[PDB]
Amino acid sequence: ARRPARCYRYQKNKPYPKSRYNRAVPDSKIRIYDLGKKKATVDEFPLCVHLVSNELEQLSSEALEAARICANKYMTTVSGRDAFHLRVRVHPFHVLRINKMQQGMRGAWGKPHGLAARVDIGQIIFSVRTKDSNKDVVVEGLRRARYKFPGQQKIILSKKWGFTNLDRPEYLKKREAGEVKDDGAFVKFLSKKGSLENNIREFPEYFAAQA
Amino acid sequence: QNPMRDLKIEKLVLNISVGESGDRLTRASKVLEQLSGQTPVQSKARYTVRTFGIRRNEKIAVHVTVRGPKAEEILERGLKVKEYQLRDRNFSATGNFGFGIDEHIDLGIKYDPSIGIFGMDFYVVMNRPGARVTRRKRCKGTVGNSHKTTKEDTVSWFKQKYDADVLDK
Amino acid sequence: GKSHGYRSRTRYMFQRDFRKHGAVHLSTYLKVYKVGDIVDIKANGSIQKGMPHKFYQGKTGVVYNVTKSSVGVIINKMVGNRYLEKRLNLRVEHIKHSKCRQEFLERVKANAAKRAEAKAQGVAVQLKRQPAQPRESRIVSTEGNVPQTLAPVPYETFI
Amino acid sequence: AFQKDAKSSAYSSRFQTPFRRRREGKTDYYQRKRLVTQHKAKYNTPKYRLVVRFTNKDIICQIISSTITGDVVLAAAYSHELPRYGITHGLTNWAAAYATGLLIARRTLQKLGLDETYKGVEEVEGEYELTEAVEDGPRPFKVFLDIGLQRTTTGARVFGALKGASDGGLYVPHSENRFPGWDFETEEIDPELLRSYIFGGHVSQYMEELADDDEERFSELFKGYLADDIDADSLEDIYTSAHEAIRADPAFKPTEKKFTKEQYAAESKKYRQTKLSKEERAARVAAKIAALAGQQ
Amino acid sequence: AKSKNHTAHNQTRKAHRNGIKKPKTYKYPSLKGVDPKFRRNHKHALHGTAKALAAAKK
RNA sequence: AAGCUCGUAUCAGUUUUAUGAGGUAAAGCGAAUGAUUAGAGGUUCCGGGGUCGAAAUGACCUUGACCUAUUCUCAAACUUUAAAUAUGUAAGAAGUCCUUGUUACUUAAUUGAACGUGGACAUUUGAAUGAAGAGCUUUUAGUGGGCCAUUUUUGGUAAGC
RNA sequence: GAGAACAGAAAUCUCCAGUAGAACAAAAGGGUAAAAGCCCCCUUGAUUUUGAUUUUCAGUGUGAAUACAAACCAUGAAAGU
RNA sequence: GGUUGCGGCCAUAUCUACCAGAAAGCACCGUUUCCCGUCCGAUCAACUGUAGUUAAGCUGGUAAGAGCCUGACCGAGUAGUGUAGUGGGUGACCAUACGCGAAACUCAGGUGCUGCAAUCU
Ligand SMILES: [Mg+2]
Ligand SMILES: [Mg+2]
Ligand SMILES: [Mg+2]
Ligand SMILES: [Mg+2]
Ligand SMILES: [Mg+2]
Ligand SMILES: [Mg+2]
Ligand SMILES: [Mg+2]
Ligand SMILES: [Mg+2]
Ligand SMILES: [Mg+2]
Ligand SMILES: [Mg+2]
Ligand SMILES: [Mg+2]
Ligand SMILES: [Mg+2]
Ligand SMILES: [Mg+2]
Ligand SMILES: [Mg+2]
Ligand SMILES: [Mg+2]
Ligand SMILES: [Mg+2]
Ligand SMILES: [Mg+2]
Ligand SMILES: [Mg+2]
Ligand SMILES: [Mg+2]
Ligand SMILES: [Mg+2]
Ligand SMILES: [Mg+2]
Ligand SMILES: [Mg+2]
Ligand SMILES: [Mg+2]
Ligand SMILES: [Mg+2]
Ligand SMILES: [Mg+2]
Ligand SMILES: [Mg+2]
Ligand SMILES: [Mg+2]
Ligand SMILES: [Mg+2]
Ligand SMILES: [Mg+2]
Ligand SMILES: [Mg+2]
Ligand SMILES: [Mg+2]
Ligand SMILES: [Mg+2]
Ligand SMILES: [Mg+2]
Ligand SMILES: [Mg+2]
Ligand SMILES: [Mg+2]
Ligand SMILES: [Mg+2]
Ligand SMILES: [Mg+2]
Ligand SMILES: [Mg+2]
Ligand SMILES: [Mg+2]
Ligand SMILES: [Mg+2]
Ligand SMILES: [Mg+2]
Ligand SMILES: [Mg+2]
Ligand SMILES: [Mg+2]
Ligand SMILES: [Mg+2]
Ligand SMILES: [Mg+2]
Ligand SMILES: [Mg+2]
Repeated sequence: ARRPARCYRYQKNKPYPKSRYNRAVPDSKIRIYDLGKKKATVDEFPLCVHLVSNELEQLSSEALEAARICANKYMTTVSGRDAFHLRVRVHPFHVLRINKMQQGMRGAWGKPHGLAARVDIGQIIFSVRTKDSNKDVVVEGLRRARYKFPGQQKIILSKKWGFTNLDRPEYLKKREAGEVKDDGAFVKFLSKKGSLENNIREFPEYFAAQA
Repeated sequence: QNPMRDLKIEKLVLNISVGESGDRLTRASKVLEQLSGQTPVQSKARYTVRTFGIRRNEKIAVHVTVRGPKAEEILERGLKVKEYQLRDRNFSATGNFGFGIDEHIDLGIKYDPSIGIFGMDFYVVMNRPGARVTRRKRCKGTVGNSHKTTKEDTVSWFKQKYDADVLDK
Repeated sequence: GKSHGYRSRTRYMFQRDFRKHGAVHLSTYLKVYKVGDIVDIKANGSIQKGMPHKFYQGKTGVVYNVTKSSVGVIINKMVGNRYLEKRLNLRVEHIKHSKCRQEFLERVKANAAKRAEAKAQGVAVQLKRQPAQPRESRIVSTEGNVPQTLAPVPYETFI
Repeated sequence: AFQKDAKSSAYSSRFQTPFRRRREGKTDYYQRKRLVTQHKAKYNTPKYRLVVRFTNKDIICQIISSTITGDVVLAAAYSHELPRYGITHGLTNWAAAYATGLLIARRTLQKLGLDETYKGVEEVEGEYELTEAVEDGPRPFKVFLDIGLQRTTTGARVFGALKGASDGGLYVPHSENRFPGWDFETEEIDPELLRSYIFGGHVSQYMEELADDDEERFSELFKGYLADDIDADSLEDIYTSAHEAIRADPAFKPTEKKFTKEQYAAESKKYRQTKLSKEERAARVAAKIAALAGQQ
Repeated sequence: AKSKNHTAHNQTRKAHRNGIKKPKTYKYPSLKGVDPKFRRNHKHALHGTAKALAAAKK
């Protein structure tokens, strides 16, 4: 009963989110967005690979959820369920309407039919992080996921360290000096701004200007 | 450095939360009159509960605020009921303190069965000289930290005079 | 059905300028207007009395009347293929002296000056404004400024 | 303040501060707007204000007009001038406020020219009256009482200044229902009581009532009254003679000024800390990271 | 049978055939809507100066 | 269609300069509101469970909410910022300056306000480009089913809708 | 948030913080802090006379509104409204 | 220079935490006969300027402070956009030509200026 995805592929409308004006939209089929060893530390997974969109289209929630499962299934049962961290970087906030068909075109405004995630060119859809000794396995996970998506997407190796914003050497220079600070699954950095007082409480391994 | 930041009693407010209006309230009101000398104020209900048996604007209770060492004579009168032992809680982080005793007869006043027996809330607010800066109309400012009334600074004041105790942790 | 009230469509037009809500400051009432003055209309939302209808928002007109708390500004609004004359009665909160003629008045007084200086001296005033001319020739030296040779760069990603 | 009290950066970012003279708790703009603004068809005609302000015991009366660059003091008179006119005590009482306003009246009315004409009330009997315009003459100088933040109570002393400038020849429109000696249940004014406040009759009667009931208090306050041999009864002819002293010569003597501005400036410039340079501020930080962080 | 609802199509074309005419300024515009208390005085203020000018040609 | 009054005259689906107005595109979310993923550190005399317990305003695990600093993602009916295109006004003789009459308005005031008399400076007289000229009046036809294209755009899976 | 007999999640009393996160009949959006919100005090300008003006526009009507004029009033110490 | 009263612009003025302040002025502060206001002379009114104090207000200074302001060929000639073609591509969309051109980011600087009147080592 779900219409073929082809009906809703292009971004033909202005965003129609769930709102106090909408109120009546079904749940999203993709509901988890971080899989694998998401608790892991930033130093644990330097290598980072992206599933990157090459079109300006719409990805259904049903096709995100099916692709999340495909990529996460393959990686774990080849590399390990705590061998990587899958992160879905795309959230289905756009509502798709449908004119459920006596009356004809008169008053054709539709009821919510499903959710989709609007996606630009170059926009990142999946992101995984691993030890570089798992690059192969991870890329094959994202390559299999592509078959669940309309439109061309390309897998790309990051210049950056894990999910960080700093490239591999630039992150090392900061960590191996003193300025990095583990925080759950991400990291806090030492700023040269603010209260000098507690800028030394935290980041005590600094201010020696050494290892 | 303490020349002029002494620790006076700003005012004492007694409060009788009768759960109803009518005779019981004016009777409890009459308790505060002969006790404070000042004529008391009654408070309406803020909303309706129906398990406390009150409607909005129902003149639930009565209370009265007393400055002016007349206040001290009632604070002591009730501290005698508490036997000059308060508790550590008893004392706002902002420096005031208060307690509650039932049977208003335990402080002076005789019985008179036509009035009954009522309980009270004793609440004492403290301040230092120059608290007017916050209370006046022109150039209304806020009192500096090293002049604000603290919980520590009040408990020591309360221990010192009345020679009372400050119990559990 | 549609809605076309006096202030429809005016969510942000009449909005209050972020962090500038509150009472209008006192200079706005200390200003003094006379007939013939050129004013700019910009309605103030806090002052609902004497307000201009949204159409005259952003518009500039001439004062034709001065009253206790208000000014009369004539505006040429065009309806059809012509303009018609519009008398507006605005409070002094929505009117503002227009610098659209300050430069002109500046240029006149400075043009009387140059002309007196020319007539007192020898002739050749030449006081009309002239548009931006093309550059004259020039010599550009290379001393300490030897030309660097840039090339286009190859494709990269760094995502 | 408390740990669970501190203001977020978002709070501070979106916070609109009031006008400075409002955060200082000094200027009521909602009043000032309606006091200052002129009828637009009078075009430059300034609205003057009879500003009255009470310091802790010094009375200030200025006649003030408004300009976008700042207000303009046409003339001022302080009750600390009253010694010059024979008043040394209670320079903040009701009759002190009357004298000051009278002084503020005569002084400007002098420097405006409507001085020989518009003498106001000279037979002061506390009757209610406004300065009436001369038949075929310059209309009287019109000023409007700027009370400030003073709370209007019937019998307040801001209106003593008002009575004096009104009795001085200024046109200050006013009703009499805020003058001491105004009855509540009948809308009428006892002028005998208002004349009493104009000459310090409530203080005279007090000095009498303490002279024979509690002389321990009559000594502490009214100390200076002893130091000059001024019992009560004579207190009326002090303010009566001061009124004349004011109307005889209001010309505003200033101070002999004793250490010219430059000299005043140097002495205070000592006691004024001066800011640090960014190099100074940087040196204190680099010194701090050597100190607090350098493992002692 | 529905038909077209509305359009501004071609309207500027027409508006420009005899197109938009400037507002035709005049020296001495009218006093229409000017403050009556002002206009009443202004009247006598013009009567006088006129009488004054005729008095230079007595 | 008839013309009429004038004609170096004023005129402009245009640029330039000067000065306004606007909340769209973008952008923003470790900024408000409202959504949304993940941990990490805090908080309970005080949300419910659980060991010891005679209880505790008792300790210790636990899970929820909240607070703190972070983290992935969003808005036609969200937003601090904020375009491009469009858009108001001004670029002089109906101008600028000076001298000082008129009034019943207005000012404490021959103060101001408006309208003037007398006087001073002409075509580089106040940007550009253009102009088979400019202004004005009357009277009347046909029309009041429209459709297409690029761009912006609503409904609809869509349509030669 | 921290404090007060019965008193409990919710009764009344006090202090601190508090850019409005409230309230302003009603839809929503503007607007508002010594107010435009809450409490009190005095009131009838929700009045008299006929014009001009803005939106809708044909620059008709109606509705609604704006700034004066000419009265008589209200309120406030007053400017004012 | 300081302080005051009245201000203009309305955070470079606000906020948090500390310290410093001569002189004068503000201020806190004493009193309740009087006018006047309260449940309370707390606020408001009156009286003293005497009995007391810089503790607070106030003013300034400190902070790899929060906020705020300013600048920058910092990012970025980027995003977006007006104009053009019988340009590319199944399309989605995208380059190109003549123009206009952001925001965030980042970094550096700064933390009230000033009008009238009176007053002060
Ligand atoms: Mg499109
Ligand atoms: Mg659509
Ligand atoms: Mg419907
Ligand atoms: Mg976007
Ligand atoms: Mg694919
Ligand atoms: Mg980031
Ligand atoms: Mg009960
Ligand atoms: Mg509509
Ligand atoms: Mg405000
Ligand atoms: Mg109204
Ligand atoms: Mg007032
Ligand atoms: Mg039909
Ligand atoms: Mg059709
Ligand atoms: Mg049709
Ligand atoms: Mg229709
Ligand atoms: Mg809009
Ligand atoms: Mg957008
Ligand atoms: Mg932005
Ligand atoms: Mg948000
Ligand atoms: Mg931050
Ligand atoms: Mg928007
Ligand atoms: Mg144009
Ligand atoms: Mg030509
Ligand atoms: Mg020709
Ligand atoms: Mg025709
Ligand atoms: Mg026809
Ligand atoms: Mg027809
Ligand atoms: Mg028809
Ligand atoms: Mg075509
Ligand atoms: Mg069609
Ligand atoms: Mg509303
Ligand atoms: Mg106010
Ligand atoms: Mg009616
Ligand atoms: Mg219509
Ligand atoms: Mg018509
Ligand atoms: Mg009709
Ligand atoms: Mg001193
Ligand atoms: Mg007192
Ligand atoms: Mg007082
Ligand atoms: Mg100190
Ligand atoms: Mg001290
Ligand atoms: Mg002060
Ligand atoms: Mg900072
Ligand atoms: Mg474009
Ligand atoms: Mg094409
Ligand atoms: Mg493009």
